[PDB]
Amino acid sequence: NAMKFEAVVRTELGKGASRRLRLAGQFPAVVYGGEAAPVAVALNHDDIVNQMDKPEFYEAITLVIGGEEVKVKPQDVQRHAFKPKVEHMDFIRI
Amino acid sequence: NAMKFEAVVRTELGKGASRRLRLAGQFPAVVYGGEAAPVAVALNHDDIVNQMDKPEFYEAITLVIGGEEVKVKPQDVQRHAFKPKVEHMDFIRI
Amino acid sequence: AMKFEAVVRTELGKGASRRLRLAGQFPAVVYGGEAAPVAVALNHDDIVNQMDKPEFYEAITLVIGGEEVKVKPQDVQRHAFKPKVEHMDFIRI
Amino acid sequence: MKFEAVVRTELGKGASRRLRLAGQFPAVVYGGEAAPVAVALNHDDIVNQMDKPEFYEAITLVIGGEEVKVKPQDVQRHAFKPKVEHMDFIRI
Repeated sequence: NAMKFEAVVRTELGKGASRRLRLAGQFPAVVYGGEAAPVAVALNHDDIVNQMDKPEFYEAITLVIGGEEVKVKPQDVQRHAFKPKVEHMDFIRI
Repeated sequence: NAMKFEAVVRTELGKGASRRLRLAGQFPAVVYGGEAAPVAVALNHDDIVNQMDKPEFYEAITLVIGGEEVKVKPQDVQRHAFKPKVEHMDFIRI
Repeated sequence: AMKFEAVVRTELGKGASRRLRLAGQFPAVVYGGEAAPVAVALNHDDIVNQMDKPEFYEAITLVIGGEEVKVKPQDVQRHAFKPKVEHMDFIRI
Repeated sequence: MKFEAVVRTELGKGASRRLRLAGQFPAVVYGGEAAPVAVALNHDDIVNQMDKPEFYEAITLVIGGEEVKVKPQDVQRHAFKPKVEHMDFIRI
């Protein structure tokens, strides 16, 4: 049950909602497929990321959405799942 | 040579300008210090990252700003722990 | 100005993508928000002619399925031997 | 939302203790075309607004009489205490 992650249904989706999650150690995600409508969730960033080097992570994981367990599979959609290391840097003259 | 990086002087600030650099494999930077005016520059992301493992990088590197070589020193780069980052994922129900 | 008409792609094969690029098009994908990912096709020259304006990287509108979807350019894939945009990612805002 | 930012004139242990005494925490403002500046912000004033999405959209730091539009870039909370140790703000 190590591949079992708690998912929180997102309330805010406007400006700064994603940045808010990041500073709270989270990141936004979308759960879809089937007859049920898509559900926007928030997952623990470092907890999810630490499993993304395991082959079975891309096979099947479990998201606990509001108590109910939901089996999902990550989709290869975005070109680069991992984002740039450096966003800004300061340099001092020596 | 290895610690020699091309620095393009930024002319466009404001909203969207930083994302534009990111989509071109670059990131915004500021060169300050001494008793001269600060200058906004753009650097190649991977070129810098591929040198951030070497101790010399944190001692002294050279930035080519407008054709002239400027000896600078990176500031507070090691402040935050560096980890793989994700800002979005897609999951399908199985 | 920053509003572009998008065509939903139903054929997602490698062949279909090249057939787009062969006629002023290029494949793109839209994801994020509270909706499932959507594969679309955009007019090449129309998009490219606006990628010099910094507000293109601020916020643009894609008309998908008769609906206006506010997105940001998330990724840009360019040709190795040509000045053509091969593929793009757009994230919803 | 506007927050009062005081440009720090002293650094170190004693300087930090005086900030923790005035109900303030150390913060850094960088980005744009200006040098990074170390500032001091009211702890409770900032923390009580970090539950609003507007705080992460755009806030204004009043630095030296100048209104500086910024975004909260990074945050450091205590190891087990419900308070903020340090924050980073990027200029927008």
